[PDB]
Amino acid sequence: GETLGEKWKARLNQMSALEFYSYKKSGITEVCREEARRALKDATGGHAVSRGSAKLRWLVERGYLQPYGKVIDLGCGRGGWSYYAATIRKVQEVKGYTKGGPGHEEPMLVQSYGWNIVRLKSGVDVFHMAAEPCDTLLCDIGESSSSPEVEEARTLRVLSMVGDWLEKRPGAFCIKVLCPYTSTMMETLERLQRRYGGGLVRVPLSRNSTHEMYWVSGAKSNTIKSVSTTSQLLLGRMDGPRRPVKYEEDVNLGSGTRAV
Ligand SMILES: C[n+]1cn([C@@H]2O[C@H](COP(=O)(O)OP(=O)(O)O)[C@@H](O)[C@H]2O)c2nc(N)[nH]c(=O)c21
Ligand SMILES: C[S@@+](CC[C@H](N)C(=O)[O-])C[C@H]1O[C@@H](n2cnc3c(N)ncnc32)[C@H](O)[C@@H]1O
Repeated sequence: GETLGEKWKARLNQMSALEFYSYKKSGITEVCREEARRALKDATGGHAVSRGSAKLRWLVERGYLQPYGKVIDLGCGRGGWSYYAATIRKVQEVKGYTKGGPGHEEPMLVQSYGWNIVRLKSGVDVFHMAAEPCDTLLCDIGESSSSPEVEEARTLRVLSMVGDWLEKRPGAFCIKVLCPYTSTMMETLERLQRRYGGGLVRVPLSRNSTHEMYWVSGAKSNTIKSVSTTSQLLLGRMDGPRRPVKYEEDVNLGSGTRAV
């Protein structure tokens, strides 16, 4: 039968443009980015290069993963996850890879704390990269589509690639799951959790217009329960008034080099 997430996606696509604009941020958590954006336009100051640092911070501060050692960041974009990881005491090296080029984000070079242990490489298609051993595996790849089947096909592609890296047995991981809400995806995620561990978490900084969840090494949740709970939350926010955004301070990543 049709899943709750599938019902959500269909209703999402039916919304008027004005309905959608309000729904997408209704009741979500958001970091204030005005200060960081203006500074990145005008390398110090501790500003995060994207709102991605705050998403990974949310997971790390709650114990959903504990980065350490050599960190590989697949789909690093501007570098928000890589620069956040470099501030963590147990992390020793961060290697980010991203496609870049026209139409896509290129790595930004900033001097937040630990910048000297970060290497971001653009021009790389991770689907044509040989997997390498690492201690912490991060991946934030998954482009939204109005078609749930396209989201499924894209997520299956990401997860097939990520499995090659997980075979090296990193002790910590955080993998974006763009589409967790179809029957095929739930079965796939259950099998992956049985093989590699971890569990799925919804980060409240995600907009209501995406069903993305993060498969993280420090969770133990049931696939069906965690996905359905997220679908119910997203469906419930489609009814009634616009709920206020919960704003928090953006992450300050400090400055300076690290001794290694
Ligand atoms: C611009 N837009 C996007 N969506 C839906 O919202 C999903 C995500 O839309 P997005 O958040 O604008 O893209 P992003 O995740 O890359 O930032 C899309 O795949 C569509 O299903 C939209 N849905 C409605 N009803 N109206 C819109 O204008 C609209
Ligand atoms: C959602 S962004 C991640 C944001 C990042 N975590 C941050 O905090 O700034 C994902 C990035 O993955 C990149 N990407 C998508 N497919 C890729 C591929 N096949 N190889 C390398 N990078 C890819 C995209 O270009 C995009 O910049």
